[PDB]
Amino acid sequence: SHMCDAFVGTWKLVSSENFDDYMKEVGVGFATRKVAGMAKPNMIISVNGDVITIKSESTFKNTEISFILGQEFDEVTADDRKVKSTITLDGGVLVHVQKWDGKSTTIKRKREDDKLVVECVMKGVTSTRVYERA
Ligand SMILES: CCOC(=O)c1c(NC(=O)C2=C(C(=O)O)CCC2)sc2c1CCCC2
Repeated sequence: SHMCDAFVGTWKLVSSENFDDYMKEVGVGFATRKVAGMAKPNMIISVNGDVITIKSESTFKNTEISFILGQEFDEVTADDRKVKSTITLDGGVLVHVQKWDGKSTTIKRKREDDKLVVECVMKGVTSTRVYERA
């Protein structure tokens, strides 16, 4: 096993704060924000060797990334940004940096009690999204 084990599994979104504001700062347009903000995604995390997969599933849209820690990859985000992403495991927190158009956003995923807490930061604005096991 590995430490990245306490992330593996199926997680459901139980709360969100400031997500609309985070998406505004990212540059997401009105209609996409409205539809994206309604979603109640499940997050499915799995590991196979050095490859980590994170899926986000909702009735409206399903997305998936697979990656190796520290190794940059291409990502098309759920709002259709084409970004270059790097994910590292720093002090037990998955830290995901997305770069596009000279901009940057960082998404941190951490275990806290029985939750998986997702903190999304774009130029002063933080959104906190809390998941629990499905
Ligand atoms: C930033 C734009 O995000 C979206 O457009 C977006 C989501 N985004 C998320 O769920 C995000 C996170 C999460 O809880 O996994 C982390 C940051 C985005 S979930 C979803 C959409 C758009 C389509 C429906 C489902």
